[PDB]
Amino acid sequence: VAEKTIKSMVSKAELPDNIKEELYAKLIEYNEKYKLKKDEIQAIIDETVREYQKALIEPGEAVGTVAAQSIGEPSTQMTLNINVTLGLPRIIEIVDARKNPSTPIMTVYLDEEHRYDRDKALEVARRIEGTTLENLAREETIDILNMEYVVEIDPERLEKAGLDMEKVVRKLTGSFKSAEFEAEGYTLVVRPKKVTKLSDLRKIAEKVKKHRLKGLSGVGKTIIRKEGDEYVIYTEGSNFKQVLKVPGVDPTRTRTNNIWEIAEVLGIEAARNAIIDEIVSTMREQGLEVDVRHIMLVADMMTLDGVIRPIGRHGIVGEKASVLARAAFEITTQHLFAAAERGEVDPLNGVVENVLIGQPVPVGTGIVKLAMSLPLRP
Amino acid sequence: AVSDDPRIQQVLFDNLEDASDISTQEEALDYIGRLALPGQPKEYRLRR
Amino acid sequence: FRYTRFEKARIIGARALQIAMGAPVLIDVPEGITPLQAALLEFEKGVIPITVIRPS
Amino acid sequence: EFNIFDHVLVPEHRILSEEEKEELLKKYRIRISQLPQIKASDPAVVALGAKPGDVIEIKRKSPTAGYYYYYRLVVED
Repeated sequence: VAEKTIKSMVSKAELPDNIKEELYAKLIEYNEKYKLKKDEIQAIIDETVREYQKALIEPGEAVGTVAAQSIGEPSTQMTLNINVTLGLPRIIEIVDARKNPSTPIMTVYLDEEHRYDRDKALEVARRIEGTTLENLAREETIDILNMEYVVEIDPERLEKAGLDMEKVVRKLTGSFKSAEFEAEGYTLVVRPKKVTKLSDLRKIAEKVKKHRLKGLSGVGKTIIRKEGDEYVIYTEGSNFKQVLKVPGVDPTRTRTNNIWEIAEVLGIEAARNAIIDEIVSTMREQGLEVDVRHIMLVADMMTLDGVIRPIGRHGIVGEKASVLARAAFEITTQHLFAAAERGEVDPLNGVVENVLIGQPVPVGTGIVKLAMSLPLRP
Repeated sequence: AVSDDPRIQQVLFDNLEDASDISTQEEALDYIGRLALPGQPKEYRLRR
Repeated sequence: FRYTRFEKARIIGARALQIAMGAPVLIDVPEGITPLQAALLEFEKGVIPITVIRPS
Repeated sequence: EFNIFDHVLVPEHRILSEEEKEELLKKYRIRISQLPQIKASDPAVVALGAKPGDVIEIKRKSPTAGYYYYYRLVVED
């Protein structure tokens, strides 16, 4: 049997496109090994079609309830507690659509000019990493004879920061105009211009030490790891928009832990994909096998209106059209009074309201309609 | 009444100049009465 | 055309309810069985008269 | 410049035509308000130049089906 005949049979068969390519590749691989015949290929195709038809989900299945159960049940055996804090708190933060996740982590990739050697990766990381004056200083001492704060720095951290002394003094002088900066040796000397009160010294001493000399805001720690003969930069803190437009950084594969930043920078579909990836990674790390279809259903329900929504009273449940379903979950008095004010009408199209009333739910056998011809005799 | 080490004294002086609005005990009692019982006569607030 | 599990369960329940309050069995059944067992036997024999209405 | 569609997390976005939108509505027997919504300030929308009232066809990279088609309606912020 030629490959053209196998391709024609695969195309003629009723199968999805992804199944067709895999089946054709497997048939090509097995054709040279065992010399498959035409009838064998036809029977294999028919069996594949039958298996695909068997795997189709029947209508009326409570897919949402099954997904919720299949996500919540493995969480009962999860473990609580660099600095990535996965587990049950991580999935709780993901499903609650937290604006600022605890310990954000940014995965930064490099282009062809920097992903091969460690020096280019190191300088890209030091460009991304935000270094301020308080971490560079060894100790803090307020001096009264000069009526201004004095800063000294160690040579090792100054050298590793990538900027020399002249860069530092030009950075503070340009940013701060209230006082001038003078430097000799390896010490910073600040001189005021119109400052006389001692209380005004403290408000200008703290503002100087927290000023970012270089890097992106929100990033304080950066590490570099090697995997798959490539260098990947992992940073503490998330600034996706700023790190995207940084030289030496590949923006196609760069991602962040913050799903809100993904939605704001990339899009809502990318936010849904990031939510799916985060849930899958958390489940894989915890050692729990969860089918991805539940995760995609949850993510689709989370991003139905074009924005990221939680699963609590302020998210999916909050925007439910049913008054009784909203009142039954978390907030009862407020939802009922708000519905009374607006004169809301509950169409009882959901499951919770029908359970409360005592009517059949629109799921499973509740959606089945029956007919029968009356003249029936044995 | 707090300490004698100059490091503590510096923070003490900073607090004193940052809280120079009140000069005597009566004004601080007025502040306490206003916070505890707003919208009341001066004598009632002082007693409270 | 194949019956889903929900459709089959609904058909069996309706047939058992019909048998409970009349509706004599269309096939021979052993004595002492429940109406649910009679409905299951009728479904196994492929003699059920109840159809399923599907959206179109 | 860095195109928003070159990211691995960003699927392909395409603005549907009027006849295509009508056919999509007829196929699923739904109104224009029963579709998923996408904000007009979305980076994909401003990259495509779409305006509220259009339907965006999204070619998702399905982990199960390979390629999956999703439809979103552009709405105002």
